[PDB]
Amino acid sequence: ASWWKNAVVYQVYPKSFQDSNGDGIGDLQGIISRLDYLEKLGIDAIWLSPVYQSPGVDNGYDISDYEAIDPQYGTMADMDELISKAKEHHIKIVMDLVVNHTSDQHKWFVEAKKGKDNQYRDYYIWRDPVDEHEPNDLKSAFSGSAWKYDERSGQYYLHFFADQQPDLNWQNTELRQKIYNMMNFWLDKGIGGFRMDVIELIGKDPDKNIRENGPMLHPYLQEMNKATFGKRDVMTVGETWNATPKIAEEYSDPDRHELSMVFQFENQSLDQQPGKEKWDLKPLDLGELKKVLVKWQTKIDFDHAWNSLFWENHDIPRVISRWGNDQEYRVQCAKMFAIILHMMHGTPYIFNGEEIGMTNCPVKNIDEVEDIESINMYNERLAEGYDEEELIHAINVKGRDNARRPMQWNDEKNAGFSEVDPWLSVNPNYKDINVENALADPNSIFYTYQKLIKLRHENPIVVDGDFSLVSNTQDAVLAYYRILNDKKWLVVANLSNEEQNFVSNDQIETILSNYPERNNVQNITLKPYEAFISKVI
Ligand SMILES: [Ca+2]
Repeated sequence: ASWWKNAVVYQVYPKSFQDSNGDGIGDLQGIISRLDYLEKLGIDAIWLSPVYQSPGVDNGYDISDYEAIDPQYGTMADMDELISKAKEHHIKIVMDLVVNHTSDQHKWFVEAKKGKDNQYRDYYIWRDPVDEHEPNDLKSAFSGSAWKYDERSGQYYLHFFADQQPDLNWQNTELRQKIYNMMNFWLDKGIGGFRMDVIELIGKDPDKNIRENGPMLHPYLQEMNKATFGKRDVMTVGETWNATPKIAEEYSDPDRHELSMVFQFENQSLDQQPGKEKWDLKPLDLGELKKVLVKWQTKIDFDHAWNSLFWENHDIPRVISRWGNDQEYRVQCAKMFAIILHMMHGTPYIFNGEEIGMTNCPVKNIDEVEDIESINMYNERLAEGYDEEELIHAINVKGRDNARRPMQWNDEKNAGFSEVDPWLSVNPNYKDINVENALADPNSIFYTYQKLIKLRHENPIVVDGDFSLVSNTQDAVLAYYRILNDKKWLVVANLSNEEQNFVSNDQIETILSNYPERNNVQNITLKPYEAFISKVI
């Protein structure tokens, strides 16, 4: 069985993980210095967000050199040492592959910008104006048009992200091969695989207003697989915001020779108004969350596909703050989310700080925000006459900076992340929420995660068991079996902050709970966020 089926992946956001040299920015030696901790937790691979040379307009996802380490993280020697040291701790390094677009400071674009007959011109996507305006109405994810005018040539170039992230032309065969060759450079270094940034965009065909899920998407990924990682025994996970369960199978079916799995984001729109943006808020309906969770467990054919499982990453807020309670039920709520996900079918991903229940970090004004996405939304909506208080509130609920606050190691200055002012200020709640405190408390969120990881590593039912929904529970209660041959485990979870009834004729032996353990479930009242795992007898 391929190693990643059994694995738990941990995402490190490098700028915010551990400063080791006093500039307020997390770095590679800092990550190296925390490998003992990650081994204690028991994770098998680190997904490392981008550490390549980058002007930082999108905090590293605007890459100016794919094969150089940005000096704010250290050197290639530091990258090699992390790979080697991590391996000694039984941890593989999964690099973030960002090949839909480059920095506008990438040599290819510096060249292409020179003019229509530059050899690199066709590495990007250039179009004449139409009727003295943009070629079409495609929008950037950071507000405004996806088309940026270039004065010297009189053409627009495409960018689905920042102006400074010009989109690469995947129809260009010379460029595809250079990308493959670059991927092989990294693969040859002994990395455990790639997390593939917005990889669903590479079939884009803007002339036909095609963005995600374009015709050439899967043909390109099959070509890519053959040319690069196809025989390598690495994990590839595509970031696919617009994947359905069927599309996820197309990406992950081993007989299609594409990727290992994909990140799907179906649940993200559950708390926004239909037909609008994530900034247009609406309360989450727990029943809808339940349905989405269940859909991805039951409608994926695991004989011909795989599945990733996550709550958090560098682009989305902390799950306990967003959809749960991060105040007096913080510990129970965090444990509930961990339990219900890690007993699901698929490979789990833990975002740095999730394992201690790090929360959102609210701001009072825009000068406390750094992320281009939030700032650009704020400025456009302010100009359009939206209520400024509600804009701040929208950032507090959906802003990506909530995910990017410095990792909280202890109760020292800046939570032990740095001895100087961090690039982005530490969440004031670090005094009570930090790794040192969590390790000292056996009832902490950290030991729940550690235990869930151990259970997965040591029990095939967690890895390969079928998922079967317990029928006819309340909308706010998610309960399900994992079933492997004659063995059957029951997971019962209250998704809500209020008491819920649960009824079952199963006889059980409890394995793990976030409340005192029960010895039956005949007719019970679940406490807020109460969640537990039981062997069914
Ligand atoms: Ca540093």
